[PDB]
Amino acid sequence: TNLCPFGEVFNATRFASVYAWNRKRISNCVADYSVLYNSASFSTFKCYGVSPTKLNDLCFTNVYADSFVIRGDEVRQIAPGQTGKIADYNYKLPDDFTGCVIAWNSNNLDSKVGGNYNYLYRLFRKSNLKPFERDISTEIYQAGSTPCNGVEGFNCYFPLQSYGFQPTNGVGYQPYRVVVLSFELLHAPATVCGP
Amino acid sequence: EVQLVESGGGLVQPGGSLRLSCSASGFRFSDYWINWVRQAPGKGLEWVGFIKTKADFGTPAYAESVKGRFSISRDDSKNTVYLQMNSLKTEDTAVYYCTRDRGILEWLIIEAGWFDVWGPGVLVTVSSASTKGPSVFPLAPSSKSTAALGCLVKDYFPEPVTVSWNSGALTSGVHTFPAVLQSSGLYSLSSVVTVPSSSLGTQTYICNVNHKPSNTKVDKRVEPKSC
Amino acid sequence: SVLTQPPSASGAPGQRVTISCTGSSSNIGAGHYVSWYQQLPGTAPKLLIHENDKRPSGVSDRFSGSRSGASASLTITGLQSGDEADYYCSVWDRSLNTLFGGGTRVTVLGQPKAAPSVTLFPPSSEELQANKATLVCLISDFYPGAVTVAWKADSSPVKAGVETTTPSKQSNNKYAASSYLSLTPEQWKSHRSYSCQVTHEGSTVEKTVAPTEC
Ligand SMILES: *[C@@H]1O[C@H](CO)[C@@H](O[C@@H]2O[C@H](CO)[C@@H](O[C@@H]3O[C@H](CO)[C@@H](O)[C@H](O)[C@@H]3O)[C@H](O)[C@H]2NC(C)=O)[C@H](O)[C@H]1NC(C)=O
Repeated sequence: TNLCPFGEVFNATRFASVYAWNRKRISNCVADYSVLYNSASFSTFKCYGVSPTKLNDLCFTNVYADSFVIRGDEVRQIAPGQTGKIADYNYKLPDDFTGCVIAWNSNNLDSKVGGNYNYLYRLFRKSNLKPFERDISTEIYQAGSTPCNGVEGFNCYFPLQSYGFQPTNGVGYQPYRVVVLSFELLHAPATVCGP
Repeated sequence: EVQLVESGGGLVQPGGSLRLSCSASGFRFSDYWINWVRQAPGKGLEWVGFIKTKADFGTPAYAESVKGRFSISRDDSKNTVYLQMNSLKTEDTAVYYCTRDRGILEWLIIEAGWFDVWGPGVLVTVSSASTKGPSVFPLAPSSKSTAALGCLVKDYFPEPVTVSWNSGALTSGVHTFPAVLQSSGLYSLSSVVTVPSSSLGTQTYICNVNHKPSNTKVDKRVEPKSC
Repeated sequence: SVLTQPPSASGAPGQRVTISCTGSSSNIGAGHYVSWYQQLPGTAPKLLIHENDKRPSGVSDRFSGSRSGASASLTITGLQSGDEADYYCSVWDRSLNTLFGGGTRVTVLGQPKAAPSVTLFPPSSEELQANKATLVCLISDFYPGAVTVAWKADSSPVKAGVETTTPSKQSNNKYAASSYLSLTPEQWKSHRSYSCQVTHEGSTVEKTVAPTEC
């Protein structure tokens, strides 16, 4: 019983970087997605694999909230079957994803004069990420034929890069907060249902 | 040839209802947001409303001047967006356009978007007008010195109406302005002639309005009035 | 919020013309990519600029766009007689959703600019006896054909009952139009005067009448 605690995920003071995206398990509560939709003015609210009309009537074993911060024009990469730096090295969704992606502009919170360098993203990687994979490795990336031996030289790049979010920029470069809800339905008592 | 075509317009009575339909041709109609934008005769473009896709959580949003009176729905099986108009007012007379929102397709954020495909547009006229005679009032001059005489023809129907001065004797200086379209559906216009000040005491000036469609003839003098 | 646009923008054949769109910090000062559209006489609008900078394929490269702070600029180089149309700018706002500009009428100058000659009339006593009152402002002899109208009772603006016509070509290639502000006799007697103010090419011509002009 009792409403699902979405507050600590969406209203949270701090959000993680895209390469270290945060995950939260939600269960044993009733989810009212109309209240969540009308709780604020979101920029994107798109549900994949499930009809939004039939949302307050379903039941699932669990739900998982993945929260992070990206830039505007990268929001297109948070979707099944998308490519790009974020969709390959930071956060990956399966082709058969079932859930809902929500995103909203956060320039008033994640933009500082001179840029915000606290937010990073992975730039180089040897292989793509599997769906729902989280990589926090900081090993030196080998670019050339010479071995790196964990020394920051040339052809030996650090795999993470700063965003530098700045307020006066256009909305394409402005920081956006992204929360992805994934629905898990197993042979188990469904602990999340509509009203 | 990617197309959007609107249909179902015409003349509606004040307070009536009408449904406009916009049909697509040649693209994935279920993947685009659809916008209705209207334009009053001789005015700018006003956004009326928009509707999202099936997989988007939300409801259509409308303009504050039409909120609670206009409804926007869609049928994907027939590729048609419907705009229903109820309790129509005379202020709604305009050309309506149906368009699609790209940029929302590519960037998926409300802050970025544009309209790339537009329909020809459909005219909607809300009026209860009928053949009616005009009202003619003379316009006497002030001390604004020559002087400007005039006469006003208000609330007439239909177009057009002809006005002369001194039964066609006076033509030098006569200027007749184009008619105005009022929200009531009736028209109005004014005619002005510049005449010498010294001749005002001897020569008489009369404006003659002949509304043929109503068997109307009105001849009125321009008399400087006082208190 | 209706983003403010100049009523006209003129230029000799071959000039560089600029159109400005001014918005609030809520729409153009917050990024919110601006779009520029073109409407020829009698046709539907056509997209010209999107994301403040990008040109769709097929659109001529003589059209450029820029954004500075809370304003946007559309620049047309190599002015042509075929570019004479109306231009609009559209932006999204967090509260008022999609907004369009007031529209700019581009004219290619074939004659030097001319100022309007405005004549104002008072409500006639006959109409007053008919429990009606009309003001009637006449604008004429202005080129190019794009003006803005404003009405004042005493010194405060009036907006209820305003009818503004369109500029029609005169016999000598200049333009004329009219505006009508009807009002009740009680409103006429409750104000010491009424003024008609018309703005043309950044300069205002105004006239005033009074109910005490016996
Ligand atoms: C994130 O936090 C904000 C506030 O910090 C939450 O806004 C809250 O929204 C609820 C919606 O039910 C408001 O409840 C009602 O609001 C009216 C005023 O609008 C009030 O008169 C009622 O007594 C009732 O409280 C609540 O007031 C509002 N918070 C505040 C401080 O007014 C928002 O819902 C949170 N987001 C999520 C996803 O939970």
